[PDB]
Amino acid sequence: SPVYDHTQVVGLEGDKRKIKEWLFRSNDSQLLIMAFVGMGGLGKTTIAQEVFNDKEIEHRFERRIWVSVSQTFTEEQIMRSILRNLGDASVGDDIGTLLR
Amino acid sequence: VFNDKEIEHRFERRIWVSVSQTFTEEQIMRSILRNLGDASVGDDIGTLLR
Amino acid sequence: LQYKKSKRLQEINERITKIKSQVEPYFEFITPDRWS
Ligand SMILES: Nc1ncnc2c1ncn2[C@H]1C[C@H](O)[C@@H](COP(=O)(O)OP(=O)(O)OP(=O)(O)O)O1
Repeated sequence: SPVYDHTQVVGLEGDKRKIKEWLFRSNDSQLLIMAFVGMGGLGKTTIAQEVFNDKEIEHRFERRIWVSVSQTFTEEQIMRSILRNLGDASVGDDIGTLLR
Repeated sequence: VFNDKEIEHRFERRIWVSVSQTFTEEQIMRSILRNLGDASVGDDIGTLLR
Repeated sequence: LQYKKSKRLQEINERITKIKSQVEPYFEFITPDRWS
């Protein structure tokens, strides 16, 4: 989840800076996709949480969306979690309506 | 304690949560939501802390 | 004679029963879409 503490987060200002200047170049592509690749327990979720709980990013993006995917998952729960993060009601519903 | 009156003037939103031997995380989360005043919405965990 | 055919029946019956008997405990051990 995007809820963390930002007091124990030992300095990530360089990585945060670089990823923020990557996100300011969003319009220069059609759909900017980025990857945080590393081994287990290295900082990937926390560097993402440190990124999009900043304020410049929150002014930039209207609808920021967190999605948890795991080992065990299914497609429609990912879809309706995106719907919940957007603001749609959690409606018992099927998959072809969700993308529409 | 928290059915006294001085405490009820002090705290805006007092919350009881039952945890037991058998429990799970998301039911604790949505019970906190119910005690707050949010609707009991069928929902997943990452939205609940937000 | 019926002798050769009876022993053929014996061998194939015993192989079937043996395969059942040694497969069955593995099933005893464990228990267990497209859109547009
Ligand atoms: N810079 C940091 N300062 C303080 N704590 C940190 C820092 N980076 C990571 N942590 C802590 C947060 C968590 O308690 C723990 C695991 O990190 P986390 O980001 O959740 O893992 P990860 O995203 O690298 O991999 P995974 O999600 O696969 O476990 O490390």
